[PDB]
Amino acid sequence: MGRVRTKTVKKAARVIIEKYYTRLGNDFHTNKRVCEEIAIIPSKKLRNKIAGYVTHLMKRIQRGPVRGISIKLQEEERERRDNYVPEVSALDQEIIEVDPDTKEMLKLLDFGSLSNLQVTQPTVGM
Amino acid sequence: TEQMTLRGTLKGHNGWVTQIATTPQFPDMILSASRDKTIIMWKLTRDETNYGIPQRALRGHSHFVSDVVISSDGQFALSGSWDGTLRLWDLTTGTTTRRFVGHTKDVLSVAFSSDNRQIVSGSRDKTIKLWNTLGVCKYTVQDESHSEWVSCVRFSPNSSNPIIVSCGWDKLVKVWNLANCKLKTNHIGHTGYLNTVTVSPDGSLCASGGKDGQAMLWDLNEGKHLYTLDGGDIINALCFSPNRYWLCAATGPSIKIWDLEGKIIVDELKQEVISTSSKAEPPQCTSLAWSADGQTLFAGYTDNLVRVWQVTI
RNA sequence: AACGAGACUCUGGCAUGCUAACUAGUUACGCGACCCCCGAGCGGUCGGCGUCCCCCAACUUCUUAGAGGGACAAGUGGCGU
Repeated sequence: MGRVRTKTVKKAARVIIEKYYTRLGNDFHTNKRVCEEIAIIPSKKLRNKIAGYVTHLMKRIQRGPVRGISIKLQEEERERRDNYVPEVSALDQEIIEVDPDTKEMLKLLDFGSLSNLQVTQPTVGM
Repeated sequence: TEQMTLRGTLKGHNGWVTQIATTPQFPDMILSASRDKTIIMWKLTRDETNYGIPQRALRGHSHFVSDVVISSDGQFALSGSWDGTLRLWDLTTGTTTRRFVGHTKDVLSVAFSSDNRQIVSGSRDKTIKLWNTLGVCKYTVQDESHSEWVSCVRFSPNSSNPIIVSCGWDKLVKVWNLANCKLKTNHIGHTGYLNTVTVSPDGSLCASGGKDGQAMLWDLNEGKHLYTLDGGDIINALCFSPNRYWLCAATGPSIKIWDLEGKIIVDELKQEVISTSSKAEPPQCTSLAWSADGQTLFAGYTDNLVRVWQVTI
């Protein structure tokens, strides 16, 4: 057994998926022949490996985002989460009130609106 | 109303069904190719216990048989294979008439003309090439060719004029006219590589698809972009109907049969829904072809089966 | 980032696919010769036994050695963050 993939495979596998993302299928044989044309792998046995790992990565890339390499459409959805989230447009719900000892600060700083009072019991853990 | 019932399913392969075709001369035959490196000729009993038995099995290839097509007489049959060669069968016992020698890479697509005198080939050479029935090269196309692999070529039925379709992975569809062998036109469209193309039985249309999975319609002689339809994730094979203006689109979990007039989906064919997870819970459908009756259609899958359906009113 | 490990080279295991062979074979007859009726028949012929005859025959499965393809944890079910 054994046969844990080396770094020479994992380095180029990531690269080949980033710049030829479109050409990929999810079949072994198709992904082999693409790697043969978009690059030269100087061995035959090495080629049969790099294809198989390119296949095995492409399975996971069709789920959530991989943390070793980037593709375009994930950076799209990244941007779409990072410019507005549907949760709020209001700040925060527009009116939030506070309890005393905060009101005393506001009293001495010329503010006197939009408050509630509750004088919660003593004390820490008690 | 015209709807679909699950007819039955055939068995007799160790490799994924790549193509299926049927001659209208004998609709009681049906022909198949597969990645078990053999093309199987069937014997169709119409019993619902089975739906057919393999009659003979044509043998002799060292790599996959990609596409297969029948003769107009039904007495010959031809194959294109990923060993870089083609064969010309005599579908009565076996015994290849001719093997066509010369390609440096796979022969993906292949088609057989109406007059039975011109045979074309798409290759990962990035060359369309023409072939005499004697097995020699009438012409080779290496100028104004695709810059990527040739996905599928077609002979066009016409009034008499010579026109042949070509489409590659360079996201273009080239139409060629013989006896100058020039670009009739270039059609641009589809993001991502093109899988397939097919021509209407009347012959003025090219329904194309690919990685995009959208079905764009082109005009052969007008040269106009009619419209586009959302055909799902990916469409690997297409086939018009012989007795209707429908179009049957092969997507992964389902086959989408579309009425064209008006433009709407009739039904979606679902097969067995057996519990499996998670990347392709059913096998992808990859090829499909109508019978000349137009009642029954067949499908190629990657579980090594050909599922049959039938139209019921 | 580098050396060693791996990658690499050779060898074995998979080709009725490809390439081609009287300093390699097979098959087919043409055979005529020998042999025994040994089986149907009569001893001939048909069938069986090897050798000589073999070609301007056919073929390359066997033998030979070259170009290629094939195996990747590839697919499925468990398990592992």
